[PDB]
Amino acid sequence: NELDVNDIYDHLNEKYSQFNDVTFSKPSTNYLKPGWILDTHFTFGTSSEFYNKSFDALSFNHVDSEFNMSTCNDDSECGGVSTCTAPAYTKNKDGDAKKLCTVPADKILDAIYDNIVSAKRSVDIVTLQPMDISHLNLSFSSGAFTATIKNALSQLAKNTQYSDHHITVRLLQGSFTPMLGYDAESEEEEIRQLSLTQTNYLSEIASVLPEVNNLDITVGSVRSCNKLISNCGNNNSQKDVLLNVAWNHGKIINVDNQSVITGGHNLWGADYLQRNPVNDLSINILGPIASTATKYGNTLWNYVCNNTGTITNTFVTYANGQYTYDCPAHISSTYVAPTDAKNGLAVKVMSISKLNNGVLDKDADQSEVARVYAFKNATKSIKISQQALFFKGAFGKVLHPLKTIDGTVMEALASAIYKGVTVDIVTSSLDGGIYSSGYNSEFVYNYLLNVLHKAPYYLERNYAKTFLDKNLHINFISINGRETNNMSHNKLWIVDDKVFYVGSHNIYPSSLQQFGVIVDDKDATAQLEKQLWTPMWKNSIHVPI
Amino acid sequence: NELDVNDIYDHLNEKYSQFNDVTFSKPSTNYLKPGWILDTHFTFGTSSEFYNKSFDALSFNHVDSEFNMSTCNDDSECGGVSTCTAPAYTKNKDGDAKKLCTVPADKILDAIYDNIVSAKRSVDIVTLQPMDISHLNLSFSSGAFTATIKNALSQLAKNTQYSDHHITVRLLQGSFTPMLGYDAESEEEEIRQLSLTQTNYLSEIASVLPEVNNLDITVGSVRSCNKLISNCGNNNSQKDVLLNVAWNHGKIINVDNQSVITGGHNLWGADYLQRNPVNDLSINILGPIASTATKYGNTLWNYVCNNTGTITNTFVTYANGQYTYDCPAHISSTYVAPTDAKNGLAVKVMSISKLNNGVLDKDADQSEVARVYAFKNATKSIKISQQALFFKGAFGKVLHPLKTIDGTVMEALASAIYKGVTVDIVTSSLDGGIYSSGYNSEFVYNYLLNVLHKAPYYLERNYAKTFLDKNLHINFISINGRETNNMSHNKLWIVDDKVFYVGSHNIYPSSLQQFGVIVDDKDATAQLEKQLWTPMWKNSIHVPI
Amino acid sequence: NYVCNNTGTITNTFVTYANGQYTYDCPAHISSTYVAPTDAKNGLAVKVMSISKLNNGVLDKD
Ligand code: NA
Ligand code: NA
Ligand code: NA
Ligand code: NA
Ligand code: NA
Ligand code: NA
Ligand code: NA
Ligand code: NA
Ligand code: NA
Repeated sequence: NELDVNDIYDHLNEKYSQFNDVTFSKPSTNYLKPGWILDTHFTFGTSSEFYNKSFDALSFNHVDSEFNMSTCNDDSECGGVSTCTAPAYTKNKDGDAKKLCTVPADKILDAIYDNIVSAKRSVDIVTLQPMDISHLNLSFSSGAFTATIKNALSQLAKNTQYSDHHITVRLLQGSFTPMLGYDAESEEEEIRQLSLTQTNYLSEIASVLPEVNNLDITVGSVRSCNKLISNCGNNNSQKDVLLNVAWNHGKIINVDNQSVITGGHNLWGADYLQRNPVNDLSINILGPIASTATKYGNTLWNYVCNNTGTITNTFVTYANGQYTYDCPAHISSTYVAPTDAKNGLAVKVMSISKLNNGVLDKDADQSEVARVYAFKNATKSIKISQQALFFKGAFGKVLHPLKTIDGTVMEALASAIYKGVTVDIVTSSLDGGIYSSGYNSEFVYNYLLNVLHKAPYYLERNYAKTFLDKNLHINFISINGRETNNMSHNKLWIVDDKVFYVGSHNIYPSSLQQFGVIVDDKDATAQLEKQLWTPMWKNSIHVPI
Repeated sequence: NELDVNDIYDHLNEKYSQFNDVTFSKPSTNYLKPGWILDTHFTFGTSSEFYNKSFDALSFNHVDSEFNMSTCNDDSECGGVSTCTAPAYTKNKDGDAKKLCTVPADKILDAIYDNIVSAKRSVDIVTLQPMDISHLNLSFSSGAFTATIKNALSQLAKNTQYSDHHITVRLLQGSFTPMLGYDAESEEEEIRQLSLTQTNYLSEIASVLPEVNNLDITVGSVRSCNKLISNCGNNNSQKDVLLNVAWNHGKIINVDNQSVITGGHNLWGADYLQRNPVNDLSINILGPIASTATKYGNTLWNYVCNNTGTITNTFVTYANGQYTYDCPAHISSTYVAPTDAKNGLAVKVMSISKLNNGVLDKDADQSEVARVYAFKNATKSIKISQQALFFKGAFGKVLHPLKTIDGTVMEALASAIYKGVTVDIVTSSLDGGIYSSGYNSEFVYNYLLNVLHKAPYYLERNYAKTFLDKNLHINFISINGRETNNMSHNKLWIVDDKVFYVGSHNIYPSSLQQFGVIVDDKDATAQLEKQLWTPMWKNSIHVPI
Repeated sequence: NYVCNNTGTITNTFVTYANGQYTYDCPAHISSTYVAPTDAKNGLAVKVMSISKLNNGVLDKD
């Protein structure tokens, strides 16, 4: 007994059989090729000053405006940790690549471009709208991601120009509601603004495609709850104004119902691929798991195309030279193995999702249950990397990870610690600005103390401290064990160096929809720990208090 | 040459004459006796370890449950900075005081007790409902404040037992809405909960009064807006869900329309008078300025008693052995000088208030305007001590100090910095938990940088930095220049070492009603700087940019 | 003006394209002050007035 994903699946099926193949899936065999780990961050062990020199232009060069990297003739003109490179994703519609000073984090761009240009049937993108800090209401992507996507689609149009059939391209973003600059009473104006920015995004794509092409491209926005004054559709015990809105938070790039990129990354260039990068993780996986991703998309897209009534969302499509309202509610989820699909490491994988709070029935939150069960059944260790574990409610109330039929994450971690299981946690830093941890390490320690004081344990405070001091270690991310304002956006956990989650579902609470996958494989986990967990942990900071 | 409060009054009267004697008042002569500065905080220049020893009890003593201090036989049994003392505010209804290890912060208790037991007509208490951290739903006061109030009222009842007339005692709290444990759709249940806690508080007071006495005691709660989805009644340019609720935030203890305690202190014992105190300031003043506070009280109580329209507030009275709904809507505001009123330092003072967002007309926010004018017309220096200068909106949007007809606080400070005025700022620490500054120093620096980039300055970024580097110094509060998690709740500013504000109005934005006073006097300002500003500044921590 | 300060209600809708971008900049006002073009006085000079009906939901019912 060292936790198996089949146990998670069986538990969900016993308790939530009506959501089988809606918010979770039977484990399936999938394949991880070299580079499947899309971990982006500053280079652990160096300094921010040095890493950030990777974006300084030298020797009669400039900073390219599309990709926000220095131009380039050879490695000697590139500073920091960067090198001169001519990536395919810089190839514009006329076929010309650029020489840029690239860094390891750009691997994510490489992964996206390569996957999209290979499409023969469908490109399915789900994400979170870029935050409106000040700028102009951007959609779907920002910075280098945008150019990358455009360039990919351009290439795709050429690769498919003789295709028997058209390629369906779906871009869908969850949108904050009420939107920046509008009270919740102004739904109509909100829709108009969303429509405008989506139209501009689509028109920009269109202007880099051949006049005649086989790409049917749709852009859409999805929000499922704007009530604020009442429940969105969940079984929470906690109540807060900030839990009474909801929209998609899942992050998927799904090509041909075969290749999936999923994890914590939004497609926000400045946050990941420029100075002072935020630490984040996605993965690139091939196999039947893509079916689940597609179902997830289809759920959302079905909701966008047909919901009537309550909230009203918006979308538009460009195909055969025309803007239309042909809504792509459904891409087929039936898996067809591509040739040489079994290349790479075979691993067992299931999906888990959160699709309640206004899309599906209020019981449809199987992600929380899955992770609580995982932690409750850890036998050796739980490694967690997150942005935050708690979330500040509207009037300062601390909101904790949500209640499930099996309890909360914090109750499960308390159980683990009481049993002697090691719990290592990495949060973002407190001085993380937009990506703050929200609460310091002492707060989490004391919260778990209080859990052990109540409940079935009834432990006296100092005796409980013994368990915590032995088995709980809370650190926050740092590039080098010195800097105290670095940032992380991870949604990662690993049980027994064997089973791990990658997806969008923070441990801190919200009502947003989520998608993620659970991998069960010792070899894959060992790779992930060698590449990300161990360097990050080694360089993290611990506040003793 | 320097700033004169009369110029502030003249500006408000020219632009908002219809709110004269409503939200502001003509400067009047008032009196500050020794002890007028009720600044409570740990002992600057020491350490939290040392200060917190003030609440250690020896084995043969204990920690009194009413006042959360150690019992006591002589000074040698008291640790830290405490001494053995038998304050009058420990005197219970039977006339028995306790020996406790008291600290300098307890001065605020002394001021409340002493002021209340001297009443001959009225006791008028306005405050903010205790935060609900634990689903306890306390009212009006917590910790040693509760006992103090009770004991004061007990003593008051004896001091007035042969009075020709009854004494009006009003206790009014602004209540968070929606309340903890309730979505906003549940107004009725919320009112019931408020009524329950107010009834228990009043019954507790009654149980320590004589069976027959001349006190008419009313407890009440006030909220002026619970919409969430639309404007509460202001002229803001910013829009945010968290600005669309409102309740009283003003803090007043007004005895006989003569003696006023006002400032930033909520009546929350554990936050000020125990270990790890929050730094805060109130003042004890006597004179016609009390009129203005009484008026402020009246405006709220009227609103509660004559339930205008939609929102329903709640209150209850205990008098002549009976609970009733006799609503004390009006205490007379005409000032009558007590005998020996001219004792102490004579100073010019005016009131300023914020009574919009559902109580009075939406234009009735003269506090913001007055402070903007003061900063814009500073000639030498501006000293600011705040908890925070910015506030995080519902979905992460930064909310800045609100717009007035004369612009914002940030625009005024940018103007002062551009002209060469010195601007010293102390905030709470970032790691201050519930009393966090919310944003780091660099964020403030950069916000003001962007203000200087815009019209009318149009300063290039690097050159604008030189203005900030020369004239702006932002620190955060620390007991000793070493600890980084200390906390401040100040709402203080001082212009030209002459004019200073004491009251409830944070610089960071909200829609809550506020009351405060502006004192114009070099002698008083110098006493305040010696006692509070200079020690705090010398021990504050500067994070270089 | 009516379209710009009552957009959304009924069936009133608009969009602008400018500088390669779609926006909701609403051209509620072109200047009505007349400037004679050069050689404007070419042709037959005639006396003309305008008359309009801006009733029925746009301006006052009169
Ligand atoms: Na990154
Ligand atoms: Na990073
Ligand atoms: Na570069
Ligand atoms: Na999609
Ligand atoms: Na993909
Ligand atoms: Na949660
Ligand atoms: Na106390
Ligand atoms: Na005390
Ligand atoms: Na302060």
